[PDB]
Amino acid sequence: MNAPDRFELFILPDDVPKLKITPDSRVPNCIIIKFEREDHTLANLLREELALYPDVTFVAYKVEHPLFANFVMRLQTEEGTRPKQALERACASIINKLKTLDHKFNEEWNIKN
Amino acid sequence: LMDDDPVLFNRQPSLHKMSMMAHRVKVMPYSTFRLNLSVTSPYNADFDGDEMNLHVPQSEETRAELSQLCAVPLQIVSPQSNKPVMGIVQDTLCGVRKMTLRDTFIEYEQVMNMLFWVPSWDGVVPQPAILKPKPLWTGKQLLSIAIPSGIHLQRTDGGNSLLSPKDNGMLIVDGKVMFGVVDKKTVGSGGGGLIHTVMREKGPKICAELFGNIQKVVNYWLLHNGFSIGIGDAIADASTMKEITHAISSAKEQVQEIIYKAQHNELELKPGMTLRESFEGEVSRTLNDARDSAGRSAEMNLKDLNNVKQMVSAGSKGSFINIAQMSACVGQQMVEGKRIAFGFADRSLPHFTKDDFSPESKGFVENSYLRGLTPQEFFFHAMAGREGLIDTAVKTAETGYIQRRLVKALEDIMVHYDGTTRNSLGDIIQFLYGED
Amino acid sequence: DPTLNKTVKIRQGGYKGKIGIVKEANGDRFRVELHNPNKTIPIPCSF
Amino acid sequence: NTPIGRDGKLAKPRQLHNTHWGLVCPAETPEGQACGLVKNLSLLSGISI
Amino acid sequence: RHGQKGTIGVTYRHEDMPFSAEGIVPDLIINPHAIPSRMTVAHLIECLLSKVGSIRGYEGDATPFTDLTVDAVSNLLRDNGYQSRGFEVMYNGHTGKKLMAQVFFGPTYYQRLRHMVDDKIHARARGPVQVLTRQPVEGRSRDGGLR
Amino acid sequence: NLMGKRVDFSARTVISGDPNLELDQVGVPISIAKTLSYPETVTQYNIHR
Amino acid sequence: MIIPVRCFSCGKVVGDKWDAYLRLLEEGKQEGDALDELKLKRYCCRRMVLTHVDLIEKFLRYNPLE
Amino acid sequence: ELAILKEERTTTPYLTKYERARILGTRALQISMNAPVLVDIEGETDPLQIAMKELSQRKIPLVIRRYLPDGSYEDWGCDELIVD
Amino acid sequence: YVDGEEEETIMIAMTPEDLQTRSLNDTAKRIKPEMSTSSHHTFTHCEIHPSMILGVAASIIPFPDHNQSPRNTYQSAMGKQAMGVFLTNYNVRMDTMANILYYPQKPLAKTQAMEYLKFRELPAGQNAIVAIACYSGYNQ
Amino acid sequence: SALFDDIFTVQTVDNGRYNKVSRIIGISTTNSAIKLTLDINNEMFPVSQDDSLTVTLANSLSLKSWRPPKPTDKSLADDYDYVMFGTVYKFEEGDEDKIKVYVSFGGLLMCLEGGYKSLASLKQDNLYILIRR
Amino acid sequence: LETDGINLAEVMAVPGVDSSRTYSNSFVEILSVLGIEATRSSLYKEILNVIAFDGSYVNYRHMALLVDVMTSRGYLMAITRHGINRADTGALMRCSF
Amino acid sequence: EPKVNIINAQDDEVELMLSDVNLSLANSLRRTMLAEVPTLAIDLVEIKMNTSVLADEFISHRLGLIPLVSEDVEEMKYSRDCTCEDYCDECSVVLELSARHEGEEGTTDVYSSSLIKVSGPGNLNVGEPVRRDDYDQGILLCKLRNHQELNIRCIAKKGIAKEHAKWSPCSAIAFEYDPHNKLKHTDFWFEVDAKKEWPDSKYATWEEPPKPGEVFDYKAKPNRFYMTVETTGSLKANQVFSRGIKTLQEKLANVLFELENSR
RNA sequence: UCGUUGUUUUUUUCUG
Ligand SMILES: [Mg+2]
Ligand SMILES: [Zn+2]
Ligand SMILES: [Zn+2]
Repeated sequence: MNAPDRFELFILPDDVPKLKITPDSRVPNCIIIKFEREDHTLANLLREELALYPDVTFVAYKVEHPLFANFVMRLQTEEGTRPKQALERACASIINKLKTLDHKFNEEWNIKN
Repeated sequence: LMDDDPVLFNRQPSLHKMSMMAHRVKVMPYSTFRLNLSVTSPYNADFDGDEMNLHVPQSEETRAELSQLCAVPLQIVSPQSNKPVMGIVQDTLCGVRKMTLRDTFIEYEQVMNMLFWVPSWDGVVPQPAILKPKPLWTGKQLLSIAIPSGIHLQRTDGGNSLLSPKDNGMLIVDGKVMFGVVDKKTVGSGGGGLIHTVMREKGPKICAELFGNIQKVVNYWLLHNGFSIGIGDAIADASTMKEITHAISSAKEQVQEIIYKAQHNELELKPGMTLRESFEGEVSRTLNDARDSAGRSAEMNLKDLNNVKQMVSAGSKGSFINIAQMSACVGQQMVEGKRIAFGFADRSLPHFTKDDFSPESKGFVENSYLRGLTPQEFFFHAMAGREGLIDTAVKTAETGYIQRRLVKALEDIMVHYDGTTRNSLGDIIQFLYGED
Repeated sequence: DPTLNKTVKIRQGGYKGKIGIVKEANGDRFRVELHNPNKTIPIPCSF
Repeated sequence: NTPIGRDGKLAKPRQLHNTHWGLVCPAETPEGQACGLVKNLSLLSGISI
Repeated sequence: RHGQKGTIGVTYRHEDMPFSAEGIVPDLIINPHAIPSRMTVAHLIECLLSKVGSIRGYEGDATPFTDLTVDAVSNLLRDNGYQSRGFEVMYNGHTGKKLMAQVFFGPTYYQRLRHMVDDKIHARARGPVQVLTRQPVEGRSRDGGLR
Repeated sequence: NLMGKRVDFSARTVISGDPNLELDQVGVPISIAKTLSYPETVTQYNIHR
Repeated sequence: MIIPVRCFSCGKVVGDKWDAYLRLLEEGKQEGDALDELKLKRYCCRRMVLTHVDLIEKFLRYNPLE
Repeated sequence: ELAILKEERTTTPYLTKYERARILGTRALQISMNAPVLVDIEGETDPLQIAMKELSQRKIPLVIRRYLPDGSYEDWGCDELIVD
Repeated sequence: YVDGEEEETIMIAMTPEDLQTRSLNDTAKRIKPEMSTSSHHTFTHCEIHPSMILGVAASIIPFPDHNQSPRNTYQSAMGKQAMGVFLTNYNVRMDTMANILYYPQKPLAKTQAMEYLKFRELPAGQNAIVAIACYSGYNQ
Repeated sequence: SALFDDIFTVQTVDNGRYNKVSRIIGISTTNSAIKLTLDINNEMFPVSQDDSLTVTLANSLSLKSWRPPKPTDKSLADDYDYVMFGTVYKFEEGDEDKIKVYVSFGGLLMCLEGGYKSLASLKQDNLYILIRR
Repeated sequence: LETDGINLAEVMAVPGVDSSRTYSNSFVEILSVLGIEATRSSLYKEILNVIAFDGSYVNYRHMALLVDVMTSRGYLMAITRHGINRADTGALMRCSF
Repeated sequence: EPKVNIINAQDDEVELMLSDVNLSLANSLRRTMLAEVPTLAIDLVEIKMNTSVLADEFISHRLGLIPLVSEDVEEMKYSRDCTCEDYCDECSVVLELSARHEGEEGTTDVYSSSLIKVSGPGNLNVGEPVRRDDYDQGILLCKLRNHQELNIRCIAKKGIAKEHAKWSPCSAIAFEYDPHNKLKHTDFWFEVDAKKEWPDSKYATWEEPPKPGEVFDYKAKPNRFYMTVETTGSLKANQVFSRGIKTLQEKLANVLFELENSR
């Protein structure tokens, strides 16, 4: 009766952006990212990567409430780099890693069969 | 009905004024009311199918009264016993007890997350307990993050020194945990606990925020540490059952000697109590003592990692007697305060012989639940449980009637401006409410 | 509007290609119950 | 069933009795005011005609 | 089958459900706290025996007052290649990490009950009133009013 | 009907734990929210809303 | 009532395996063997083939309305 | 006769919680139905928030009339009551 | 057959093994009552099977002798509401309220009594894979 | 900046109920009557009985929020195998020569005994502790 | 010495017995013999003994208010229809009870 | 840097070794495979006539769960966003079934095989219900007696398992690392000892046991995962692997595009 | 053409 639709979990409505960014005033060079229609599948992956970089001071996130499919990510890199640059760097690095993995697996399967 | 609106909230029956407070609405999907697990305690409510009512105001003044007099934070301390009424319960409690164990450490990234889980976080990561060779945090630091600043608390447990080798006792300095396991006796609803202090110091709002903060942190940590119970938790080594069996046999032989000597009129008469009554009292004392001993031995046997021991020591659920019955021995059955009567002609069940008084012959369940029960013992246990059910069923109605009579007696007493206490007519009952 | 209580389908949106019957037609926004689940949904008159 | 009425609570009729061994279920009974006054035949019960 | 009644708190999807090493995501999770204070040991015994039965391929016998001891069940289960007490090494689904402790895990017979939520939900803003007293009528089916 | 009486603007339903709610909050199913109502007076501060 | 399509727990298809399971049963092979030969290792599936009660054949025994 | 002169007012000078709630409700009701606002407002739209903001400044034109048990009464201006 | 009254004057062995005096020492099973107060015994009847003292509903429970009695009572009063296949001919009948469960499954941990109650032929529950563990604090 | 230093001989090490943590009974060698009771992480830095530990206490490491240690910067800690950041919660100015300082390392406790001369400078709020070997 | 049965006026007068500390658990006797206030204190003691037995604890002011209401009018005003309705409160208040 | 080593392969399943990648990466891969790998399944059933002993919703549900060959579904547009009024042949596939038992005796058994593709954006290799083998009749849909007839006209669409479990292509994804617990991510509940009570993982051979005198290493991190994959047959295991990787990649690309476009 | 109304009385088995 009051059940939420299953198609609302991933199909982002137009009025709200997929990603929303805000600054964190309490400390410098810190921003808060409000994601949408996402869950641990992406947040955890991004966090693990961003934590490995040396120039990133604080990276964190939390799935506020499971009944709502979105999460917020707090990121603060040292003054050297603006957080957004680190974020896009992490995205690119992960994409490259995945492409390499796909190539290797394709080779392995081909020789296997 | 939009967000942030104040709406009354009740559970029937409404025994005491804490049984109904005013909450703040937060519309969510699906078709169930949702509550913070802490606030059940006053409602005496469980999620096993209980229902609660919701009454909406219909004006602006009414909203004012609901917001200012019946807001949940303003009901944290109960005038009944001047102690906090809500507290940390169930998973949060059994989780915080482990999280503050001296030997828990948290890697950097996990801490990075947790500090983000606290809404009221100041945004300053504390320095790790260990800086080399690997940064580490001790859970107590994280918990201290939840506790607001400038809070002082301390407690002495069992004549502990200030080195707290056993880690009992408590100490918090400026909202930081110096030492000690956090558990029921500290965060629980009991008076003199952390909640009482925070309430009396910073006010209601900070106390509510403390509840939320601690629940969030401990829930996250437990989620990412995991906790559970298993059948083995109710099992003990062989030597322990040997000890228990020896204790049971010794108790039974003591009872046998008591029977032999009272049969020969060699057993002393207690004051005001005849031969039969004194003999029964002696037997009951003996059997209770034997069960206590067996349970205590089983208790010492359990290793510190045993799930049941953890969840009892934390105090979230159960107690010692639960462990004793589960593992060592169910113990003697009480019905109407006496051993099982002789419903049959001079016996309890046909399967026995006429004129027997041995503990098994009058409802002494020897085997622990884990070992199962014989038919006679099972039936006797059933008798006891049936009596208990009847007892609750009868007691509830009479207590409700007494409650109604009392309320309809004292429903008009009102503390007047002069400091006197007068009923409707103006007759004075006390010249100063409580003389203070 | 004499065009009520007649089966109507949907062409664009999240419920594309589903049958239904008009229930209320106040104006510019039709509330047509869905036959597959036990629910009702609104949708403008253009879809 | 027992038509003992519910005027005056008492406890004797409700409490399980030794003689019930193997004639009526020990575990099965309703809850609330009828607790005990409604009993269910044991699995091997038989009634004299 | 042991009076461990309870309502569904929330439902997680396959991926988020913690998964054992073999990918068996539990159907249904209950709180350990419920067990000791109620001493429903039969619940755990049945879970163990059901796990044994499913692995060995036959239904177990739980007739009360018999010789089937827990230890025999543990021996059988270990022989079949599992932890002697039915525990398992279980992985968090949010981050694929192990859990510091193990988890009891197995099949158990659960039965749904008639008290569905939609049969109890109810609200009244205004509506029919008793003719005699001009007060809201009684009963959910007639848009009753709370007393 | 004098001390106690059935009132309006109420609701009854099942409850459920939710750790992610602040202490004084409460979850209201959307249907109830849509059904119950709270009168509000019109002013300059709220006319647009 | 009828054999389920997929194993609620995991999702591995099992519905089509009912006939083969019966067939293996008639020829005297014990249930464990039958389940093995069907390649049902995760007991999350085994519980179903092992503990399904078939009722549709009971329903058919009623002369249809039409 | 029933009134008590300002000099001998004996009741507690503080503001009891019940007085607090009644005053807040009354003020919010008044404001929320086209009444003058005695203090500036920055961004707060709720009448009740406006009410507490007004109270915190001690700018409320309400006089509490306290009835003693006998029937005699004394009156206090909201401007002169010590609010915690 | 023996009525209630005649039970007053008989000696009933719980099981046939009691008819034969015994001479072991297990920590995971039961120990009989001592029963040494009668040097000799004159048994006249032997319980056909102790598990027969339970009612209909109670027979459903597995290992009902390993539970605190009130839990047995609750489950007894509860199983009379478990949805299931109440009658094969549900289709033809016209009742006011009738529920059926898509895929009933006979319980894995059976009892020797459900043979005669047909429960294994008309079950009312599904063997669900259950994990006992504090996952996210939503299940308290 | 080292507010103190000495070399201690491990009298005994107690695991207690814990596994990762053990309590060590330490006494100085250069001057007796100085006893150190400390809590240490077994696995992170195992120790054995009658070992030698170079204990060093400093109120700072230079030569507010935390940060991962950049390899570029250098700190006093670079020459020790076990570092812990502590807090003082009781500075017992006891009898003529028994002065006890109590430091809690976010749960890990430490008691230090000896003469006033050595300990006089320790009346501080936060104490780092460094251990060689 | 703790005894059964009640005869306060007599036992209190027996030689060799402290007549200033003798106590009885039937407070109506206290009203008959030791005036009203003694009855009030004894009643408070009885209520406290009952409540605290299980280990519970209730703030003193509540029991004080209860006992004072019971013995406001100088005689034991039992908590039932008889005593309460025998009061001189409004007719409406008493009819509702 | 990332490495793969397939151990045992097959059409429906794969048992591979994946190392030198963040645990987060492998776990996210598992989740994405289980959740966000679009496939094709029934999504609208119109019963033109039924006489079976099974409720219409029952048969609709059973149909919803049957696996379909969704090899080329990647090329089918989402019906939600497809411009065509109603459903074109390029945003949906139509399957029809109508089996009838005749004769006073016997009992027909409507099998999944009886479903027959009618339309579909050909020649795309999609829609046909999956079959184990050549003769495999497939799933059992219902049983029919005398004078009982069934006529349904199904519809399929491309959807992700998130929306409903019927779109899940993966059955069960095993997963594990450090079979010897050398990282000590877990403490082993035990009565006597951790070793002699706990069965060892089936990969215990693939890694050397920790030496008795060895000291704990704290800078070690999980490095080898031993994950198996299975499918319903609606997609080849290798195709599922590649497709999950592609989905993750394109989702990250979308995130990056949004980030850069924020300005 | 806004408007627009739906029983009592008992008994019963249940839920917290
Ligand atoms: Mg309840
Ligand atoms: Zn399965
Ligand atoms: Zn199209």
